[PDB]
Parts: sequence; structure tokens; C-alpha cells
Amino acid sequence: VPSWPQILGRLTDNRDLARGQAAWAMDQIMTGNARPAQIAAFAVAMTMKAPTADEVGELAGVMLSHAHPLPADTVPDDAVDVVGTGGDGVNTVNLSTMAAIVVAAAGVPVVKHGNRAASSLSGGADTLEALGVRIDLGPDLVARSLAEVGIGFCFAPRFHPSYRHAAAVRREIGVPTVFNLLGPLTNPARPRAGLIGCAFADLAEVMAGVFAARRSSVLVVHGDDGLDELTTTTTSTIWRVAAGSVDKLTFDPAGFGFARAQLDQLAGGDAQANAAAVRAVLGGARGPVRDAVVLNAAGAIVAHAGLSSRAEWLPAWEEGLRRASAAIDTGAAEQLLARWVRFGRQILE
Amino acid sequence: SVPSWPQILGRLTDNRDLARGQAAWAMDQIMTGNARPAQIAAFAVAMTMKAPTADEVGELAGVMLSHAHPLPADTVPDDAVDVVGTGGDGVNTVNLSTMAAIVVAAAGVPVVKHGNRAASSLSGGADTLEALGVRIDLGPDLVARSLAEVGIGFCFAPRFHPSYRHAAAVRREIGVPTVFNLLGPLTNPARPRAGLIGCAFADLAEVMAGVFAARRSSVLVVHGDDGLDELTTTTTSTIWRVAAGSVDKLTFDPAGFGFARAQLDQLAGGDAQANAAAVRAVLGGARGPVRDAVVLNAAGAIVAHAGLSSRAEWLPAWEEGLRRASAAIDTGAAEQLLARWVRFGRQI
Ligand SMILES: O=P(O)(O)OC[C@H]1O[C@H](OP(=O)(O)OP(=O)(O)O)[C@H](O)[C@@H]1O
Ligand SMILES: O=P(O)(O)OC[C@H]1O[C@H](OP(=O)(O)OP(=O)(O)O)[C@H](O)[C@@H]1O
Ligand SMILES: Nc1cccc(F)c1C(=O)O
Ligand SMILES: Nc1cccc(F)c1C(=O)O
Ligand SMILES: Nc1cccc(F)c1C(=O)O
Ligand SMILES: Nc1cccc(F)c1C(=O)O
Ligand SMILES: [Mg+2]
Ligand SMILES: [Mg+2]
Ligand SMILES: [Mg+2]
Ligand SMILES: [Mg+2]
Repeated sequence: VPSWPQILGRLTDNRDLARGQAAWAMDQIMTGNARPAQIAAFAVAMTMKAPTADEVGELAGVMLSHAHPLPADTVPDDAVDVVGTGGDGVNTVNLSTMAAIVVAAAGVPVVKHGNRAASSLSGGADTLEALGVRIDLGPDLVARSLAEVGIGFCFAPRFHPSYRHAAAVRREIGVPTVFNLLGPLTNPARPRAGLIGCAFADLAEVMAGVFAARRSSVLVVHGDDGLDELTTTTTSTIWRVAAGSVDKLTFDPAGFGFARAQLDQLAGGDAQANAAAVRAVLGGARGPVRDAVVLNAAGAIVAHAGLSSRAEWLPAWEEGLRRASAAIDTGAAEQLLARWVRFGRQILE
Repeated sequence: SVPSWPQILGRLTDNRDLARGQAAWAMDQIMTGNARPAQIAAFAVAMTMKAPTADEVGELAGVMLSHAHPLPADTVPDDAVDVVGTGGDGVNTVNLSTMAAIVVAAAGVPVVKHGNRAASSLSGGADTLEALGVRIDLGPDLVARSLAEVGIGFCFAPRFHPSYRHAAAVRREIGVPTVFNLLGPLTNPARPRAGLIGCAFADLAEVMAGVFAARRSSVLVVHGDDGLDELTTTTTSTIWRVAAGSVDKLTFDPAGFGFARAQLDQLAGGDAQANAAAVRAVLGGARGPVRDAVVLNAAGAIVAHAGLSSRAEWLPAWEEGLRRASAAIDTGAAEQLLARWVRFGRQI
């Protein structure tokens, strides 16, 4: 007999839910049957109890069942995502977006999930728009983009219309909850690999567990400086997901020859400013922004390799970094962005 | 800084006590209709799971009182008493507080009871009073008249706390008990200085006591060790005795006064008509477990009242309370007082 008092009562007692209860809650939420107060109570109670991977897996699985899918046979078997929770409160250039472009230019199909900024000045989606990339595409056109360009972008509001009740509650309460994990977990193209950033150190393990239950090849990452990206300012924590199991590691880019950068060297601005930062890096400019992009691109490439994993860790990273650097320095990344802008401009005719 | 929902909710979800004034800010937003239902719910739940402090709950109740309809000046005696609990004990008993309150008034102590309809039980104190023919819908002036002419008044919470309607609605939508469930007993709009106050939630009783301590009330905050938000007859109770700005926690055992141990099912209630029939039976002199529980709680309230003009010590105060409560039933005074109260309400 599932109900709000039962489920909320269990969470406020600090108990894990019974199997199916989180799914019931998410069903209510996604059908418009949960009142805002119920949505908010659930989000908060789940957060303070401390969600489990099974619970979050139920939320994401129900959410995905309401999402628009891409057409059959349009997503390569080895597609990767590069995306994080956001919410790190540091306001950097768009590292996941830049890395995605480089990764795609290295020959790895990228189907990227994303959204506008929530607290930062310019999110991935905003910066893409400033670059001339069409972010508003439906399933058929993202699929075509992936085939013709090597990359596609699923704009979350376009693909998850039924999440609008939850999204509004998220904005009303302001505080991060378990719902902040759902974007990265609900890419509607379901790529099987990814580099997934998590701003909340205490939730990164749960997100890893959800990918492990899917048998995805993923690195869930949290910079030890608070970034929802692999950082160059210090070490990072990586939850490596492979063969359905999770493995926690401390990662140090110094071991690959990266100098320690400062956070302000990665600082972003508005969409225009961040668009110019993308153009600078793809044009081959050296410096801390390139270093961070290359590092994160390599991470995604390593996750992709893990789909066919012989893959010793250190060699995988070495080849990842080399591939990312070549993708920029051959001009391929700059050319890929231009091809992507061109594709969007062809849609009119 | 400037207060905001993200700041306050963030602090609670980080498991931190709020800064002084933050709970009051939140409660004022809620009471003025400025908070969204999602914000109200997040706050209620986050405060509950953090574990609210006495200072925070005092801010909530104090803000809530500032928006209530007061009784007119000089109409509540200095030594008026309340008998009321959080409810939510999940046992669905007869209306023990309400019966006790009638008995207490009939013993000659002024009573101004705060109450409400049932939330999760079949018949709450207001429902039962209504079924008895007592008027539950009176405003400030007529409650004051009831108190002067009958020696008892009932403040119906929705009538005295209109601005609580947004919080009340959220409470009903989410169902789960929260810190808001403490607020009824803490916000009697007549502000009596004594009380027997039941708490269904063992972990929060102390918090409720802390709030009363900062008011210089004389209050017994009680939790039956079987879970009742009343002094129980089935086992011991925990009492947080509040007076002179301090709290004296103790374990209470009515077997020390010769009460036989009862079973919870012997105190079981029903619908409004059934619970009204139980009131009439007790007030008519019927002996048994229900009477015993009524007499115990009535004495408890009389003890709280004695703690105002505090001549008497704990034990003798209890012995006198039990005598007065028993006598109020056996001499017909309680039955007579209820008839008088019903009469008052019908004379407009
Ligand atoms: O405003 P915030 O809550 O801080 O979030 C900043 C951005 O990070 C996330 O995207 P993603 O990782 O795709 O973009 P990036 O290129 O900015 O890393 C999120 O969807 C936002 O676009
Ligand atoms: O439905 P529940 O949430 O369980 O609450 C039952 C009753 O308990 C409280 O009252 P009070 O102590 O005034 O009344 P009673 O003890 O006479 O029932 C509350 O105002 C309800 O009327
Ligand atoms: N912000 C959102 C993210 C994913 C899906 C959505 F419908 C929204 C939204 O409605 O704003
Ligand atoms: N942070 C996100 C990443 C991918 C998709 C999304 F909807 C979001 C989001 O939090 O809005
Ligand atoms: N249920 C209530 C309790 C106290 C004050 C109120 F306004 C209500 C209500 O609106 O239902
Ligand atoms: N439980 C209560 C006690 C006194 C006044 C009230 F409004 C309530 C209530 O919870 O509604
Ligand atoms: Mg990112
Ligand atoms: Mg980031
Ligand atoms: Mg009671
Ligand atoms: Mg009770």
C-alpha cells in the first residue's frame, strides 16, 4: 500500500526504502500527480537520509521511461557522454563541453546530455548556443547530427518534458538534492560509456553504483578542489565503473606531467566569454584551459576504451591524452565544431 | 547575510542548527503567504531530520502566536490551564485530554483548552466536543465569556490561527509528522501559564519542554512509555516538569498511587459518537480503565496549575490532584459542568 506518508515516514526515520517505493514516488512525479509539497518533501528526505544506488536507479529508470528516445539503430554501440551535475559553485569555463568536442574529433562518437546554467554564468547549452550550435533539436535531428558530424546534443528540457514539475520544485527550493544527480543519469540516447562529473563528493559513489548496475564503462569524477570535472589544481577522486563493479581511486595529473594550475586560471564568464574560450582552445592556444580540456577529453576516451577493456590504466591514459592533443593540433577539433555549426544551419533548407 | 530559502535549507540539509532569527524568518514567510508550498515542505522536513532545537521551535511558535487572534485583555485568569497534546501517537484512544479538561474545570481550575479536529485518529477532541453539543466555533469574545461563565473555554485552532492555513495544507499533503506537529500545543492563543502537554514523539518532548521553560509556564510535558501523548496507565511515563525557567526530567509510575496496570486496547476509541458516549459514561461515574486514565491526567493538570502559586511539593500536589479529580466526577460536578457548557453554547 504505497503512499507519501509511508515513504516519507520511512525516510525521516532514516531508513532505506523498500524496493519499488522510489519508483512509485517517481511515477507520481512524472505524471503530474505529485503536489509540489510532496515532490519537495521527497527530494529533501531522500537527500538527508542518504540515497542508495538502488533508490536512485529506480528514480532514473522511471524518468528514462518518460523521455523521448532516439530513433532505433541511430546511436553507435560505443557512444560516450561527457557531462556533470554542475553545482560546484566555482564558475569555470565549460570544461565538459570543450572536452566533448575534442573527444568527438578524436573519432569517438559523442552523444552529450546537457542543459543551461542553474547557478553558473553560462552552462554547456548556453555556450553552445553562443557558438552558433543549435541546441533545440528533437530525436531525429540529434540522430542525424551524430551520424553526419560525429556528435549530438540532447537538450534536457526537449527530451524530458514530464520532468517539468520536479525541475520547478528544484528551482523553488534552491538547495541541492538527490534530483541534482538525475541529469547525468538520464541521457536519453543511453550511451554505454561516459566521463561523469559530480560536484557532491558524498553522492559520487551512488551515481557510480547506478552506472555499475547498467554495466556502463564510466569514470565518475570529483576534483578534490570541488570541481565536477577532472581538475588540474590538485588530485581528483575517480570512481571507476567497469565489469559492473565500482573502484575508488585518487588520481594525480602530475604523474602525466601536468603542472599544478590555480582555480582562477580556469575562471569563466558569460556565454560570449566562454564561447571565445572554446575558440581559443580549439585554435591550439596553450595554457591551463587546454590542459584541463585535454585531461578531461582523455578521461572520456579512457572510459570509451573500457567498453573493450584489455586497457591497462596508465597506457589507456597515455593514449587518451595523445589522442586528445592530436585532435586539437591536427585542426580536427576546430573543424568538427565548424561542421557541427554547419549542420545546424542546413536544417532550415 | 540576508536570509533566504537556499541559505536556510542548505544549512539544515548540512545538519547544522540555524542562526538565531532564521527560523523566525522562515516562519514569518510561511505565515504571510509568501512561501511556496515546496519551500514550506522542504523546511518542515529538513528541520525534522536535522533535529530541531528549543530555540528554533520557540521562534516558530512565537511567530505563529504573533499572527493569532488573541483573547481580549484581562479575560484569561493568571492561573488558567490547558490540557492538550500533539496527537499522532497512532493508537486511536478515547479523548483523554478533553475528558481531563472537563474534570479539571469541574474541580474549580480555569481551563482554556486549545484543540483541533482529528488528523490521523477517528475523532479528535474538537470532533468529540462537537458531538457532545459543545460549540467549538466561538471567536475570541465568546471564548472569554465561556471561560467567565462556565469556567472552561475551547479555542478551535483554525478559528484562531487563520494565517497558518498554508502550513496546515502542506502538513495534510505530505502526511509525515514534522516539527510542525509540535506547534499546536505551543500556540494556544489565550496563552495560559500552566498546562498538561502531551507529546507523541519521545525525542521532541524535551524540545517542547525547553520552549515552555523560556515562558515561565508551569507545565508537565508528558510521554507515556507505551507511546501515548498522555499520562498512561499501561506502564510508566516520562515527565518533563517545567517551572521557573527550568526543567526536571523524571520517570513517573502511577502504581505508586495505587493504579492497576491497564492494556492499551482498554483505552481504544472510535468515531465521534462512540467517543462522546465514552465521555458521558466516565462523567456519569462508570468505573474502569478509561476513568482511571482520565483521573490520572486531570490530576496531572491540577499539579501543573499548583506549580504556579507553588506552595505544594510534588507528591502532596499529586495526592491532592487525584482527590480533586476523583471528587469532581463522583459528586457529579463534571457531568454538571458539561451540561452547563452545552447550555451556554445554546443560549447563543
Ligand atoms: O550552473 P551549474 O549548476 O553550475 O552547472 C554548470 C553546467 O554544468 C553542467 O553541464 P556540463 O557538465 O554539460 O557543462 P560544462 O561544459 O559547463 O562542464 C550543467 O548542465 C550546466 O550546463
Ligand atoms: O488525530 P491525531 O493526530 O491522533 O490527534 C488526536 C487528537 O489529539 C490532539 O488533541 P487533544 O490532546 O486535544 O485531544 P484528546 O487527547 O482529547 O483526543 C489533536 O488536536 C487531536 O484532536
Ligand atoms: N530543467 C529541466 C531539466 C530537465 C527537464 C526539464 F523539463 C527541465 C525543465 O522543465 O526546466
Ligand atoms: N546537470 C545536468 C546534466 C544533464 C542534464 C540535465 F538536465 C542537467 C540538469 O541538472 O539540469
Ligand atoms: N488545521 C489548522 C490548524 C490550525 C490553523 C489552521 F488555519 C488550520 C487549517 O487551516 O486547517
Ligand atoms: N494537535 C494540536 C493541538 C492543539 C492545536 C492544534 F491545532 C493541533 C493540531 O495538530 O492541529
Ligand atoms: Mg561539466
Ligand atoms: Mg563543471
Ligand atoms: Mg490529548
Ligand atoms: Mg492522545
